Amino acid sequence: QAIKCVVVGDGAVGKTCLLISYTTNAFPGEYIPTVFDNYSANVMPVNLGLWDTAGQEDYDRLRPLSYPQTDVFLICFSLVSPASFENVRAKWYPEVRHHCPNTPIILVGTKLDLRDDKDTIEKLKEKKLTPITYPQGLAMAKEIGAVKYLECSALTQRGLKTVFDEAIRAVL
Ligand SMILES: Nc1nc2c(ncn2[C@@H]2O[C@H](COP(=O)(O)OP(=O)(O)O)[C@@H](O)[C@H]2O)c(=O)[nH]1
Ligand SMILES: [Mg+2]
Repeated sequence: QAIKCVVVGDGAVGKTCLLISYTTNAFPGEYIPTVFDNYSANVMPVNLGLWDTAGQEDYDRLRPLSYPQTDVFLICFSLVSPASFENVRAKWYPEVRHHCPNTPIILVGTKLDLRDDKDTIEKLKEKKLTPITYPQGLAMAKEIGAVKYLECSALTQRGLKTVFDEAIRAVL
């Protein structure tokens, strides 16, 4: 069987690194491929088709062309970017539900390894911000009726497997 999963969220939340680290078992490091592509993993036996998107505003009109026949969406935000997190409810949930009113959503917080990073915490403090905590993410997930809320690091592959196992379980 074949499942189509689309991954959405602001530019730089780690969407492409999440897909390559998951399917490669390696953080692409300093050269992240720039061609927006679709990837695939066979897991048990299911084929998970993983569609990357261009999350920048410039692509607002073209991006939804990859949405038809999506089985499940990953809405990604960076745990160390409250602006990407606010955009879950400002932008991504309304956009996904406008085109796909009944497709299940999974809310994914990314870059978990930076949550307890001194240098990241300090830079956010000077804008009077703090990383998104687990209770905050879970609250957002039930606000938007996400079937599940998960946190992961593409860099350390902590939590990464569960994201896509849960994506498959939202289908089937
Ligand atoms: N520290 C850390 N950085 C990450 C992680 N995932 C992605 N990044 C970085 O965040 C930036 C954008 O990642 P990318 O996957 O291109 O984001 P996209 O625009 O959402 O596809 C790059 O500088 C990556 O090195 C992570 O789990 N931890
Ligand atoms: Mg990308």
